[PDB]
Amino acid sequence: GIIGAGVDPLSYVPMVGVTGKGFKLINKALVVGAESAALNVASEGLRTSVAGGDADYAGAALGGFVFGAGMSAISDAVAAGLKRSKPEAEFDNEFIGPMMRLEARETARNANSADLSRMNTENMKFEGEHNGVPYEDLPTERGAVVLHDGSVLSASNPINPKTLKEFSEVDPEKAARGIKLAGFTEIGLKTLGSDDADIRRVAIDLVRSPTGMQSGASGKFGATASDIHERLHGTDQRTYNDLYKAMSDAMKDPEFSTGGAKMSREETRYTIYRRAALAIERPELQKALTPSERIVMDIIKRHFDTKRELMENPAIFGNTKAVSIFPES
Amino acid sequence: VPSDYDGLFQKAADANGVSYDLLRKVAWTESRFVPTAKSKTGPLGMMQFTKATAKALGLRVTDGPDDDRLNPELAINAAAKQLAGLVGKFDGDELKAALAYNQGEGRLGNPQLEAYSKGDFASISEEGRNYMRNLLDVAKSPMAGQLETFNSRSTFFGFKNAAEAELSNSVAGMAFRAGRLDNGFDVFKDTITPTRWNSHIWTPEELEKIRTEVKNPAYINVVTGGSPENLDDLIKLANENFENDSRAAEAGLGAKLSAGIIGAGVDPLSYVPMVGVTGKGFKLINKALVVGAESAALNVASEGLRTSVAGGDADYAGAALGGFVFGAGMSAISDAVAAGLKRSKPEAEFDNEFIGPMMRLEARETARNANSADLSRMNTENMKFEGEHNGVPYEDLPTERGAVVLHDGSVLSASNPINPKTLKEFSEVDPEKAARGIKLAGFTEIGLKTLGSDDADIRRVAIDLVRSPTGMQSGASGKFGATASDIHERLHGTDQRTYNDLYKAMSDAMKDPEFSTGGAKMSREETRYTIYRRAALAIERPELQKALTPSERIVMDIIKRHFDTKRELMENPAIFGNTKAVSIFPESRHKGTYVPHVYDRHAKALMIQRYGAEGLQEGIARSWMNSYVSRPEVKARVDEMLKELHGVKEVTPEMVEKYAMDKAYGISHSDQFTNSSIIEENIEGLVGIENNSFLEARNLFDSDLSITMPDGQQFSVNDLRDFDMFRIMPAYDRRVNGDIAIMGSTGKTTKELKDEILALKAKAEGDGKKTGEVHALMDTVKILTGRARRNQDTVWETSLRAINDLGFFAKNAYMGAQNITEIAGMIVTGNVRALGHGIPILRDTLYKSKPVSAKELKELHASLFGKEVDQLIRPKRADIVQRLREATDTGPAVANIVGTLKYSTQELAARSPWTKLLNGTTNYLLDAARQGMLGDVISATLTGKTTRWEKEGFLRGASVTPEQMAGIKSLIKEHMVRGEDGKFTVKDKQAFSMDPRAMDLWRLADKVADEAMLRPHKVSLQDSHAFGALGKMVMQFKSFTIKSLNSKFLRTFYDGYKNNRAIDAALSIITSMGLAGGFYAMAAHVKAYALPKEKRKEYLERALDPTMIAHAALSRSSQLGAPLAMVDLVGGVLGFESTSREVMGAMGSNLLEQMPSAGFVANVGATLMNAAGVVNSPNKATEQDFMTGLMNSTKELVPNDPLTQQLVLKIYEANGVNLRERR
Amino acid sequence: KDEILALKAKAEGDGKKTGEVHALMDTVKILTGRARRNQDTVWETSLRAINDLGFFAKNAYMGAQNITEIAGMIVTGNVRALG
Amino acid sequence: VMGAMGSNLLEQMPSAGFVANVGATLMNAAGVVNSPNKATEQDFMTGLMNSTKELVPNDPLTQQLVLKIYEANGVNLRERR
Amino acid sequence: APEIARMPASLRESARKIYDSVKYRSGNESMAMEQMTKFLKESTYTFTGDDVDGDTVGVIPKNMMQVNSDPKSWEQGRDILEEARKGIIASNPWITNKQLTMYSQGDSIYLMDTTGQVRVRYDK
Amino acid sequence: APEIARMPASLRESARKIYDSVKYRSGNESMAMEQMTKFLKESTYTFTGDDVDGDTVGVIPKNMMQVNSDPKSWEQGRDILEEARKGIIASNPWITNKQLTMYSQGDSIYLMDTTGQVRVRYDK
Repeated sequence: GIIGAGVDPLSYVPMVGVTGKGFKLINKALVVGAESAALNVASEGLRTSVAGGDADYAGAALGGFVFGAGMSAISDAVAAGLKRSKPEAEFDNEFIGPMMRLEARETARNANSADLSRMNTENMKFEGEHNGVPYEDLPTERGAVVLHDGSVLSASNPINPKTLKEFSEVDPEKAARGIKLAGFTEIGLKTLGSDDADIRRVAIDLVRSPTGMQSGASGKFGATASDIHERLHGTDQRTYNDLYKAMSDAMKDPEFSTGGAKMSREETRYTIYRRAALAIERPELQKALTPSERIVMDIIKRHFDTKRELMENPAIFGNTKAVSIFPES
Repeated sequence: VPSDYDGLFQKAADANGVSYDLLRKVAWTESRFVPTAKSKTGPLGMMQFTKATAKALGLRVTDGPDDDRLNPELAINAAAKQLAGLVGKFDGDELKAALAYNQGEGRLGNPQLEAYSKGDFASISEEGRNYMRNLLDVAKSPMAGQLETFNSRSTFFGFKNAAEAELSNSVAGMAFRAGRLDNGFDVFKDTITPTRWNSHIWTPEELEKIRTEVKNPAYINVVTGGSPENLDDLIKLANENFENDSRAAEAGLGAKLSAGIIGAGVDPLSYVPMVGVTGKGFKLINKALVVGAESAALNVASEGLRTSVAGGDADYAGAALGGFVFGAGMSAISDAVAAGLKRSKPEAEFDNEFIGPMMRLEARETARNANSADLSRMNTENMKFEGEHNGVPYEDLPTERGAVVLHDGSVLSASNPINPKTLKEFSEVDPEKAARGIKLAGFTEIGLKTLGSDDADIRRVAIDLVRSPTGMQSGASGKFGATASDIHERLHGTDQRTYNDLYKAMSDAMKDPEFSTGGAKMSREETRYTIYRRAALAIERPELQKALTPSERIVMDIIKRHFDTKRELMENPAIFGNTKAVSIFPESRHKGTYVPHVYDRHAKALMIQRYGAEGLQEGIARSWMNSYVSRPEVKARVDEMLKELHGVKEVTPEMVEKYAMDKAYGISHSDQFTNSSIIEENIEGLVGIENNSFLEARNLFDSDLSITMPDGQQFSVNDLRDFDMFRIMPAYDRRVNGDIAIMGSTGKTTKELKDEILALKAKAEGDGKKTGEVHALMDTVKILTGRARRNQDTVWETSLRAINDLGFFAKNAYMGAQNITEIAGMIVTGNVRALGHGIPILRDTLYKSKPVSAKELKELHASLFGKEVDQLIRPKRADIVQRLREATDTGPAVANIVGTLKYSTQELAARSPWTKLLNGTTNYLLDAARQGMLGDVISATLTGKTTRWEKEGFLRGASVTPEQMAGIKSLIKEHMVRGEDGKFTVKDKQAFSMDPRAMDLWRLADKVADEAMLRPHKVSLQDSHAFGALGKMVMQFKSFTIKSLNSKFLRTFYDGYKNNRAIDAALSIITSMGLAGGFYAMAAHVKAYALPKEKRKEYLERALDPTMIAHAALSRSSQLGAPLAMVDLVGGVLGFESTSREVMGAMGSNLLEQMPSAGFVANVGATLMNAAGVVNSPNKATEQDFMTGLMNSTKELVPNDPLTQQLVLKIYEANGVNLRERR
Repeated sequence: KDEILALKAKAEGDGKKTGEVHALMDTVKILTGRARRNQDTVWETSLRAINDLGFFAKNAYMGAQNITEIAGMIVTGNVRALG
Repeated sequence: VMGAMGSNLLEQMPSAGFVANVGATLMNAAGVVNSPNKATEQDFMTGLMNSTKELVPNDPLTQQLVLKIYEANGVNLRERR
Repeated sequence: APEIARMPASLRESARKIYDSVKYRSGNESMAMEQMTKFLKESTYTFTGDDVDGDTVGVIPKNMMQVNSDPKSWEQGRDILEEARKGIIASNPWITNKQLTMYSQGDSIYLMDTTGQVRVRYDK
Repeated sequence: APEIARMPASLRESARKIYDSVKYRSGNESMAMEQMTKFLKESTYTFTGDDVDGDTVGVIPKNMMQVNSDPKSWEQGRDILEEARKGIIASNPWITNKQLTMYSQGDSIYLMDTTGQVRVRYDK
């Protein structure tokens, strides 16, 4: 009970050693039906794949709860001060709704059942789709649409569809062409339906059809360019998350965090990356890396070795007449 | 009652955990079981909702028919999710959720829900109040009593209804008037509630934390008192409990029982659940029963128990303590039941049937631990013995039924698996299951027949293959080589030793937290498959080895060393005598460990259902070519082979592509390289002895890299491959040992030797003597190549012979072996008695000696045929069955079609609590239920009857389209013969297994079995009314499981400790043994009807008794996930079923031995023999090899945990036993 | 690239074929990374993925909502205070 | 649907057989080729947590410091409704 | 012990408090067990199977069997419940004395066999 | 307990001090629990729902509800707040009683659901 109990973080000591560790917000009350077994093997816990998950998440959650409760207290106090000037003025908290729903969600998440922050979706027509996500505007709370299951995303939630749509509609000079031109699904329908030999040949090589009347039984026994691109995106993204955790560990070492600030954070990142790269090029330097930088260098080396291996043998995918785009083997 | 949606309702209940009765009765009220119900208001659906619910939460991400149409599976799932949300939102109040469902919410719903909340049912509308009154029975609500206060009941006494209602002021009428039948019992809601730590599958991080920080992972399974909040507290509590139990064992139950379990009259029934007791401080030296008691052993043999695996004398102690507890408790149960029966009939004696064996077991164990003077030994004076099963004399005791006494006075009770009388009698009267086997001839017989009768070629081949034990010729220089027979024995011995090593390693590997601690990720069979597959993949790609836990690392090392040694013997078969022996190995210069390439029949069938023949072939070829282009070593070796083959200096990519296509043709269009056990089962003609399949499956490519198929899915040749080294390692060993023996003895290959023997037949087609000789030679080749077939019966007869030898020489090992087999016999006979009492169908029809009716005979024929058809068409790979069962759920399908994040089956799988909780029992019940369903469907189709599984809903639960069901009918009509009697037969057998529709048949049967039989949490008699003999037997077994879970001891144990794992182990053992006995009974009744009328009574009286049913249960009851088979761990050489000068020669042999095995002390845990060790190994199996094999083999039958033995005992006590009769 | 330019030159007449070859050209531009997805794809991709999580992974879904709501609180508090 | 099932039923790539590595996948070319093209749910979730690790501080102390800075500063409070 | 092995739900918390209190005051674990057993026996009736051993079919809290406000009238509800048990046994022969289980939910007494086929709910 | 659970958090430190004081005065933690619990009961009023299982919708300190200078005017403040809760539920039937929560901040009393719809401030 951070907010069910009316905790005021403003009247708190500087809270130095607190790192969030034994913080599982199960508020008693806000816990109705409460299963001990999860419904699926999915769900169960937080599905992160980095080490130390459920702990840095707990730290972020505790910091966010402290901040939001304190901001609610600040807004209430400022509203009282303004009411002193003009009693006939209400103002909006703008934090305590989101914070109450956040306590309810976290409570149900840790108690495993019955999110009480959820809206009653009866008599809601929804309508209004940003990217295929329906929502209802709440008149009660500014912005703050509600989703299909009853989950309500407040305004300024970075993902809620109405803020995203409005930001797209009114975005200052910074709105550009981007990727709005076309997508792979549209490309397949447009060009793989050509009835031309060369166009369809190139399309079969490049783009895969999600659903088509052709439905080729032996259209292509290869990966295709689209699937290769998407696979490489996925593998690169996983490697990026691995590198992100490794580099966070690397820049948390005493050299950059403890003493007087030797360089900026951007420079700590540059120095660690440069150490990894120089150690990759000259293996003699690897004995000079700390274990965290050693992990960073291993991740970067493995990534670049894998990329080189795919350039050298692009026939590991379907096409057998694919030969070594790598410049100098 | 059923209305074609029970499968869907049950699935949508297990997913979205909610009462199935709620959903079904909501269907009752809303629609009365029609998918589109015409209503004036506008709702049109199975659940009668258009409203806003429909689009509501579900859909909007997929082409939704919605307001106009709803997929019945999707409609039921969405309604179930809505009801689960309402039930959870209203704490657990089932009726409030029902009110919210019917009366809606918001406009008119919320005031009525509030009125319900404040009691105040008057404010609730009449419609909603009636709706709740309808649901009073199926709904669990705190408000149920208040609604009742605001009739199809069984009469307590007298006439129904009016007699007890209008009258009977006397108490009984009062109790009738306050009845309120509940009929809403859910075993997993009420009895076995899933905790947080049960049903929680670990993440890799939690797994590593558990592996590092938990001393004994089994202590994670217990949750005493309040549940620990986080895994760190669970680990701390587990370690504290482990240290406390280790500290307590010295004064614990093991120490207390180490003196006099049965001489002191200890009653294990009045005992606490024995949770921490692992039987470590348990040496039963009963004071008294110890007469003369030498402290020094007579020989270096004897001394201790001669097992060669590490941890022996400790797991033996656990098995002994569990067996002593179980046997003493079963004796107490027998006495109590006899007293209760003597209440009814005072002049009735009955038999304990346990206390004789237990008294003698205490005497043997006492003498074994005190080293001298077994007091269980009978006085053999005035005994003529006579009667030999395999050269072992015995005397029948009149005093004890069965229970013969051996030469030294050792008495083996009836149901002891090794006693000669039971083995002989089981051989004489065994249901259809007694086959040709290996009774044709043995190496000694062929040696005399062929090695010495006037023929240069015949004697040449015989001297090469068979060694003469004693002959008049006695050749001084007959052969300085190994001969095929000695090579065969040597390879059998080394394979058996490495099998015991692998058994120990795999047990350690699959006890680790990933498979044992948390919620049950996979079945035991599937854990075994995953570990074997991990080992094999790490062998093929060494980079994966860093991902193996140390236990799996040991497993992989054992498997790698075994396969490397086999390859080394096949490459150089001249390490034996013959110098002109050359490389039976197919493709050398491919330097790497060859894990045999065998491809699942059903994986190929799946890859043919889509991409029929050319698609699968070209996918295999393209994955191989991916390996070729990707890795330069693969390219190098393939190019070298192709240059050598085509005699061309350069290799074009066209050549390698054509080679890959030709090699993939063998996999895609032929089942030579598949499992194909049935074709090997046929032995006539010596056709398939040529062309070893394991060697021909060899190719130079790597099956590791995958190719994207035209539909976009990725296929790797490794996906086809069958791992698990349970059917794979033994079969590979049989074939390669045969080939190695042929080339090591004769310079010729298997093909050349076969051709020579056929030439000899053609030459001596005239003479009867010479034809008999060439036939004996052919039988030798057939035994040697492994065609043969030793049968299951060899394990216990081999054990009997070896234990007789131990009795002659190794006293302590002898007594330990007798103790373990006596414990196994008591376990199985207690199971037979208890389940003959409990499960009805057994006692009334199958365990009874009285012949069954004609209709019951037809049902038995159908059920046994269903079992046979299941063995024909079941997927062998455990992964395939698990994924097939899991994927059909709505979650995986919807995520595959609509989802933007991948997820994976076994994460979106619904999974019954029967699988999550109590996995092993559920696996046994699913197998039996699927076989029964197969038999039922086949019998109905041949007889023309339409099953209740024909209708749309149950097919929708599986993937059986309207069309595939018709195809299943056509397939059953084409390949099954309706006998004149109820007998069922198969046309062409293999051709039937070939049909793609057989996969659909199996899928239908398995999904119907699950949904209709295992998934529900309720057992009722009406449930057993529907199914046939096997179906109702397995349903009564499920009822027995539910009864046992509700027993006072088991309820108390689960409340105190949770620990679903221990209850699962106990009930799994019960179900395995009971299903074995039931199958034996059905086959025995069938065989009885096969006999003439007069002999049926004698045969059924002789073949249906507790002794033979118990021996059948010990015989089969194959543990599903047993690393390796019990036959492999202990199995004699197939050909080898059965003056002082030769003695002096053998002495001169063993004087000089200087091999490393003689010079060095044996390795602790893994011999890891190389080719030199195999060649230098003796052909005769040593006594420590037999003893470790016996302990490993019984590790499946006889549990090592005393706790599971106690749980089995208390289940039996709550059940009851039969007591025999009279004498 | 040369083949696609040759196809464009060949089918310079037909409007439909010019649209097709321009679609192929856009495919190559996307594929080689010319493209440019912009910063806005982060939150829209997160919205789609979090909707999918809400369909299938309850605990992950709720954790994602919690972290996004916390981010929104932090940024809106910053906007208010610095305004 | 049934085609996609018949595909995922057969998978025996090492990522399926083995438990995931703790802290670094270190994928090689075989792992990249055998990887699914669609991003899995754990990939998205770890990406989300890592990406927000910049926006949302992991230290409760810095959140308290930001909060007290804001308190000493003030808040607008919107108006009316 | 039937009262402690099958301790009903609310009496679990009451008994834990009594056990803890006596253990704290005396240190003796035997005194705490005797007091907690005394409380459970005074506050519950243990239904027993009228057999050689059908013993402990259930431990029901005494206030759940109570009819009217008189505390001593729990015996009337006990007689009703035992007549119910006998009627269930006699009506269904396949159920024996060992099959029945008596247990209490929050506000109800449940009398059921080992299977789930027969359950009758007795509420205040 | 409704007071020990939830707890107004304006009394958390005072209850801490009282628990310490009673534990040290009499070396008995049961007495310390009893005394700090009774302090919280005397200094706070527990609001309860209308349902039969009526649970605590909130615990508000007694002084915060006083309308006039009489210390017993917290009764009238309580009556006003109960009427306010009834009116909030009656005007918005969407809110099940379990959503609606009452708590006290440093100076004011808020009753609000587990959602941003309804939040009503009640100053002394």
